[PDB]
Amino acid sequence: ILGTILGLLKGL
Repeated sequence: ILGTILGLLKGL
């Protein structure tokens, strides 16, 4: 989860 919500933010 911590790499997920953050990785869907740094991948926009």
